[PDB]
Amino acid sequence: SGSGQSTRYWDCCKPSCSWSGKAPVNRPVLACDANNNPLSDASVKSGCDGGSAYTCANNSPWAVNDQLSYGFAATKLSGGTESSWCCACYALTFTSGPVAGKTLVVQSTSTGGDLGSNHFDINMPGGGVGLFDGCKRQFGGLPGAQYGGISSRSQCDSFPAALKPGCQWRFDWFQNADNPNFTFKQVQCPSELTSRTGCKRNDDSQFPVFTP
Repeated sequence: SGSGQSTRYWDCCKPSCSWSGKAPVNRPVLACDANNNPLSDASVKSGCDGGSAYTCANNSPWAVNDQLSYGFAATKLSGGTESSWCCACYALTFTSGPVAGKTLVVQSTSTGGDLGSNHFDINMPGGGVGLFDGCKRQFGGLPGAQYGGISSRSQCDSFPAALKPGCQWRFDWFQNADNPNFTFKQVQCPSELTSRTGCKRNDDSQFPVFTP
């Protein structure tokens, strides 16, 4: 459905698609308590608003081969609304930086800030908390700059264990790419992603199957 710019983030906040009535889905994205246990109760208040609900650690990216990874993102799309992108999946093909040519299929779990025509803020632990430091409340905070997060792969060594794979993915398969550009198209969600969030759009079948 177009081209866009990526950034990186992990702020630990309850994802905005974890709330009820936001999109036509079977159920909202599962958030987690501070100890990474899934919350079936979608009314729990976000740890970024004085509450106790956080992003589940399984909202992390991973590689299945040197060409293809799966992950999650906050999206802000031209012509769209939360009701059209929450729990939708998109295949991104990177067009710049060291990852140019690689493919990342993400599910949207949240609404991102406006940046360019179709911003994808890609989840990766240690990518930066930005404006809301929920990770401070969840477990005392993550190292790293407010925007961009950590700068060395060793800094992943002190993360909560469940956050270390996604932290290291950023330096391994993602090659520490700094805000690469991409083209993207909406696709049916691989079960790899909807099994983690539990959230599947009623219109999922309206879009093409992803072929690796």
